[PDB]
Amino acid sequence: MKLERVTVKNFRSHSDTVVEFKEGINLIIGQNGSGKSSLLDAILVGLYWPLRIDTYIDLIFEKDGTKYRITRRFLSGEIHAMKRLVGNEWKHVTEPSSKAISAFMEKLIPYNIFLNAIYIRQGQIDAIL
Amino acid sequence: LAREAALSKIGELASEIFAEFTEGKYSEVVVRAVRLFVVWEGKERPLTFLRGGERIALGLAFRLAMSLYLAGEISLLILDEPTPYLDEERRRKLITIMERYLKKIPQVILVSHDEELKDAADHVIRISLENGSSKVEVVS
Repeated sequence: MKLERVTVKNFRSHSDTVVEFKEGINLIIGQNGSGKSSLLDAILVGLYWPLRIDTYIDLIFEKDGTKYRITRRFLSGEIHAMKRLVGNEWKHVTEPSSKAISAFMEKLIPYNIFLNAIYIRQGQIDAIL
Repeated sequence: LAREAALSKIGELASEIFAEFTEGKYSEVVVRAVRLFVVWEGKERPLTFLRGGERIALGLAFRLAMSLYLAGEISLLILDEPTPYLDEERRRKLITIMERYLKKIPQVILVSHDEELKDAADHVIRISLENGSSKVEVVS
């Protein structure tokens, strides 16, 4: 898989952040409290909500040749939609609900595969050494 | 033993990657039922003997091994500040790993607080708090 772009609004220190990801090594430099950390959290929320780790998160990624887009908005209440790109427009891949989207993602890119094979965090290194 | 076969495979993958990350200084990584040991001059040694940069190389080599073991290939890799403490040795090792290995991966997202790593990257952005909100600056 590959990430293409993420938009984060009103999440932690992010008021309106947009980050594009490209091929190769994408380096995100920042000091503590800069928002670099919360940006990765927004991506995790975007992909795997619900999980524990107006807020708006829009993430576009690529998987097996198909371009996907997950959009979440936390008002009260919450809105969730996951679509696929077809030609020039985005179409729902499943019911626009938290449970349906979460079930779809666990089949498309299981959470355990993401944390065990993609996401590297300090805790894992510490555990290894 | 199924457990032994798995730890054995992971050790092989980790050995190749670690040997590459250390220019062959260490010939292999041994996974004991779970503790890790490295081979130097034909002898298995405890991790306590590794220097700073070599610890970073080992931790990453092992993670990358698990990644290959489980997914069969690596498309995307996200390093969320896995090694925040960075001295001279650690930094040089990370830069070396970046330009010689990580650049072989389709997509790598590296989050760090070290400006010096920018030269070993393909695309760079700086994020900082400005007037209370995160601001993104595209550097490359």
